[PDB]
Amino acid sequence: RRLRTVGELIQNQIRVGLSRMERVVRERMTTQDVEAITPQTLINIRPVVAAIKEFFGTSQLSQFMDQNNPLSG
Amino acid sequence: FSTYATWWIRQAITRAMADQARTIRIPVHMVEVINKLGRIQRELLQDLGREPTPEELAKEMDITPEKVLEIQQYAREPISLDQTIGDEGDSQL
DNA sequence: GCTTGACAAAAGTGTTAAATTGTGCTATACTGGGAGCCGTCACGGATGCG
Repeated sequence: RRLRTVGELIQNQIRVGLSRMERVVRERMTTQDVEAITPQTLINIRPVVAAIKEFFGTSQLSQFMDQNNPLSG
Repeated sequence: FSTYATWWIRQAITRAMADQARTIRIPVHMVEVINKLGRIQRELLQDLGREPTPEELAKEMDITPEKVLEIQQYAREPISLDQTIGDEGDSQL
């Protein structure tokens, strides 16, 4: 049994978001000219930020802090 | 034949999505405005770096900011009435 | 108490101009998806593969 820390949990969601971004990049890569094409045009950052926001606000692991007293936190 | 067929296939797919992708049906002439707004916002986010404000979008689209706000209100999607508020299979919305 | 009369103030139609919306079209060539899959755990009972 191993332990996924916060870093690894965030890394997994970053990986998923980047996979979706890469799929979008693949879709857009072969749709426009090959000369006047720049990373900005075919790079959509929405999926990664969406995944990051979803994990923090929806994941069961990301929890509302217990602030009854310092020991609880 | 493919060159002519692609136009019609894309048109039919997009029109069907516009007419059938939402529980509350929005006419095509409003879906076009919403898509334009989304594209402009996506373009602005890259170069501005921050979140574009309603007034800048309104100016870029040659419309009043109140119209932008109204479009954003129309963009809302109904939520499911069968959720899991409670963190367990005990209570729904 | 019970009427008549002269007037603003609202309830109703007519007709236009305007806003909204429903369809159609765009001609380089483009031709079979992608999410998979995570410790019960026991119990019967039906299914289907050989």
